[PDB]
Amino acid sequence: ALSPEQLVLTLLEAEPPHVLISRPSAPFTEASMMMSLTKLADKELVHMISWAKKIPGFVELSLFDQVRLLESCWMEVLMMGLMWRSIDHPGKLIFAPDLVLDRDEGKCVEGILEIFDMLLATTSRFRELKLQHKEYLCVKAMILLNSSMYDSSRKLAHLLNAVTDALVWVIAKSGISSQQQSMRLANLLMLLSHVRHASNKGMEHLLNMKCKNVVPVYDLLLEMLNA
Amino acid sequence: SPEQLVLTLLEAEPPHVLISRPSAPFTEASMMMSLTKLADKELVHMISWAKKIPGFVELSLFDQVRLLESCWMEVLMMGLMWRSIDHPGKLIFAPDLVLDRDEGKCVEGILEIFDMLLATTSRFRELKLQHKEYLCVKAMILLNSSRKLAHLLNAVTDALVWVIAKSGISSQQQSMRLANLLMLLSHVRHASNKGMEHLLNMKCKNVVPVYDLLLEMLN
Amino acid sequence: ALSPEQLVLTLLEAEPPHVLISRPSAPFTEASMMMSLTKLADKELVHMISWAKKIPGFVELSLFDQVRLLESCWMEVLMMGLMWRSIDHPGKLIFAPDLVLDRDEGKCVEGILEIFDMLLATTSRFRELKLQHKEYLCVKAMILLNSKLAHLLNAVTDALVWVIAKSGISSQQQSMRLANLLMLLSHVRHASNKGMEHLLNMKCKNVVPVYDLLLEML
Amino acid sequence: SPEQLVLTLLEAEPPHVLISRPSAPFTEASMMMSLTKLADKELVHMISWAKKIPGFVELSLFDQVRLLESCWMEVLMMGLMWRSIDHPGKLIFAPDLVLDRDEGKCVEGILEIFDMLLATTSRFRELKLQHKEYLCVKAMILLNSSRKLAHLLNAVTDALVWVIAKSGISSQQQSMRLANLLMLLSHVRHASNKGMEHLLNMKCKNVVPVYDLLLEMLN
Amino acid sequence: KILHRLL
Amino acid sequence: HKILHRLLQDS
Amino acid sequence: HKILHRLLQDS
Amino acid sequence: KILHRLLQD
Ligand SMILES: C[C@]12CC[C@H]3[C@@H](CC=C4C[C@@H](O)CC[C@@]43C)[C@@H]1CC[C@@H]2O
Ligand SMILES: C[C@]12CC[C@H]3[C@@H](CC=C4C[C@@H](O)CC[C@@]43C)[C@@H]1CC[C@@H]2O
Ligand SMILES: C[C@]12CC[C@H]3[C@@H](CC=C4C[C@@H](O)CC[C@@]43C)[C@@H]1CC[C@@H]2O
Ligand SMILES: C[C@]12CC[C@H]3[C@@H](CC=C4C[C@@H](O)CC[C@@]43C)[C@@H]1CC[C@@H]2O
Repeated sequence: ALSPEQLVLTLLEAEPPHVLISRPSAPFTEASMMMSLTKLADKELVHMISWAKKIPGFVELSLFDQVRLLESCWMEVLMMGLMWRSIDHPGKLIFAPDLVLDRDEGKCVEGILEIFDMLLATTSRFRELKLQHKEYLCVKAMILLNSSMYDSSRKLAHLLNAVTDALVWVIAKSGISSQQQSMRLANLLMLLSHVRHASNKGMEHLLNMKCKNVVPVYDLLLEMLNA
Repeated sequence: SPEQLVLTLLEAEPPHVLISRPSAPFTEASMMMSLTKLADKELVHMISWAKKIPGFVELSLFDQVRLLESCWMEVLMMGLMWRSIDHPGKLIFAPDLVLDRDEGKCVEGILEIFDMLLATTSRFRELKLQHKEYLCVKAMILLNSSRKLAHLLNAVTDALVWVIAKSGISSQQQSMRLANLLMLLSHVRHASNKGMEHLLNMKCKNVVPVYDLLLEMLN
Repeated sequence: ALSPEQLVLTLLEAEPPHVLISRPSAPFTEASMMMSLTKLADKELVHMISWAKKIPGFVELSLFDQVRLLESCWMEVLMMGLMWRSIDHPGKLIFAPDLVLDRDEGKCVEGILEIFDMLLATTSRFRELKLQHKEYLCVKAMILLNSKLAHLLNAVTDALVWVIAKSGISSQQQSMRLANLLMLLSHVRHASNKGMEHLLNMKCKNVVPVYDLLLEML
Repeated sequence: SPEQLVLTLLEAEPPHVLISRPSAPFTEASMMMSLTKLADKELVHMISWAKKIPGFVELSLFDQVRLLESCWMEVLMMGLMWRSIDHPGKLIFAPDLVLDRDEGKCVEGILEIFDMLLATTSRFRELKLQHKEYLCVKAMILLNSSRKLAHLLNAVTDALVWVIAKSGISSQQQSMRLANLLMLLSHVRHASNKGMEHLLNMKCKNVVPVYDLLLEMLN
Repeated sequence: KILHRLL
Repeated sequence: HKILHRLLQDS
Repeated sequence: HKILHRLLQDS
Repeated sequence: KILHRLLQD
């Protein structure tokens, strides 16, 4: 077993890489922006699985539980990563080092602007809360472990409580009062509902783009998109 | 004030809407009418409950309608789960409208949502959700759906932490309990989105006559 | 077969992701700075294999060729990527988005300070030349193939020429820019040689515990 | 000036150093003995050759020694490869000191450097490296060995293009040849680094004595 | 109109 | 789930 | 050469 | 030393 700080350090060293994606030479259209975002999401999915496999005890879960968790979480984790990358650039969404989308740029894709304003809104809240790096690591691991409600069951609840105690430990290290610690903890996990909402809306939006044949989902992204 | 805020939410609690089963067996449109008629009746009492929340009437009018726009299905499902917290495998839709899980095999798609509602109820029950806790959380759903609002959501958060501390449990366990309770907001929001997707296709496929508040809220 | 455009575009869509590494909590010690760099290199090496397999024709070679090329080039490609990330930040090496080391921070590891000034010098030369992102793609692929192979290495060279031709400068300046970029390869190979001697020395003294794929490339 | 620069390069070509093969078969100490004496004598003429580079003396004393320190192994190996271009399988260290590759087994670890010198020699053989192309490339080495030196290196570069342009091949083949040649510079650099790694090792193992110019540069 | 009146 | 299962079982 | 051979033969 | 005089020419 691991200590709360050891779990945090383990999460740190498991951090997935920043997938590089460049803007097309031609100005953005609906078909090409959806192409860029899905290509980015399809590449990030690969690194996410290796990230989840490095969370302590995750591979001890049954294969059914590992699969079910990643299907439910993948859009949330990806959205939470995009938001951490964008936390210091208000008005911009840092999808990739060379793919910085200004808010008004989403007008070319049908209906993506609402999800852009959602992602930016929650990012600004994480910004005003001054989300620390170690808190972001716990929050991301909590997103995966808290995604679906349904021996491997006992390990899952132990897994969620360990990350939660790690987050409580990280907040306790900050030195603020015990009442400020409870308030900070509450303010952080209240945004989990906003992230799940952005995930639900983005999930529905991408399913329409795939249904209208606007974007071609391929391999990993296609496998997850089913359901 | 946490003590004073807890009581105010207690006295602001809505009544219990009454409804019964169609004598003819449930069909993919009779159950749709029963739950939409219930929701319509619940919606009227929810606005009265919202206005009784301290500071809600002091908010802007556009801020009020916006909060009820995104929270009303979360609040309705949250009250339903609390009504069903002591009844495994059942959903206390009304004191006389008590359905089982397999009844959801009727209307198309409602079987998937019932399982989410039952599983969230299961989680709330294993945590032994207390009455004063459920009052603070349900108020959090409304105030956390989308300046004076930040004063309300904060103070309500002090109330839930105050209530949690009333149990006299370890400080680490109080943080763990608070985290486990607020972690379920994401599941209440999820079922709310999936339900909003369901009721929308029931009106488009013409299976539910939506009227009055519910038709205005579904818009 | 591919055109210079499609070759450059395939190299663009094969770019490896940026590995994330953080500065340790404690101040940097010689063993800790060596730990951060070797961990960074070990992770980057996994994605380089995926990048190298995407170079058109690379998977067609014999296995021993694909191995031998990666054994001889892997360091040069890592420092070349590092210098591209550091091209706009003089006096700094952007090892990772959260691992930005000033030059004088190398004075903690014995021997590394001379190697840091080499990369910073070569970075400045690439910055004074205003190296283009499309040229950098061809150069990295050429570093791999200059460690059927003559055809693939000619195809990437053809693409780099095609990129320089698309800038519109005079035909002399195209031959001049080509030569200027090609000569910095020697300084990159030099940095790789001097950098490899430092790592193997650090390894035999057991200063840094290297592991797995970084161990196997040594 | 291109045509004038290439002419000045030829006029500055160093004389051949006269060294002979020992009567007894090569031993590890006797092979290193001959190669180190040969390099010592070659180092004296190179300094004279470098001082004849148009504008080398203009560089500062620090830039002068730094260019010669960092490049002197590259230029000697470049000269050796030039003498062995028309003779496969052998390294023409000197008119009488002609060494086949298999003789490198006399010294531990020199074979790997010998095969590197020969492999790159064969590539220059395949490209049909013209004489005047070798004069340019050899001067680019030392200039590219890390303001005044910049334009200096710029002139030798323009000259190499003129020697390639005089061949009459296509403009696309001009860029191809210019790229094939300059890419082999990194192979000359690689050979020099491994060769220095061997000579310091050979000196530190006390296998060969090093003095005068060779010891000065090696330190 | 209904929700605006009920508030 | 061919790809997801394979990526979960390897190293 | 354990990992390299494995990495060169996967996706 | 020697390289200083050899260049002193
Ligand atoms: C899912 C969409 C494409 C993929 C986008 C998502 C918004 C944010 C992100 C996070 C980024 O890391 C990957 C792409 C991803 C996941 C978009 C919302 C609508 C569109 O369909
Ligand atoms: C909205 C649906 C009818 C109304 C149902 C909802 C599930 C839960 C609740 C809460 C209860 O208080 C009123 C009915 C209400 C709001 C159902 C999900 C699918 C169906 O469309
Ligand atoms: C090789 C050294 C460790 C690895 C370092 C190298 C300097 C530059 C880079 C490139 C970067 O992408 C990974 C680390 C890497 C490859 C260092 C120089 C001295 C030390 O031995
Ligand atoms: C440097 C070594 C001794 C000197 C050798 C070098 C191989 C090639 C050459 C060029 C020739 O002109 C002089 C000897 C010189 C410079 C050898 C490689 C291993 C040994 O240490």
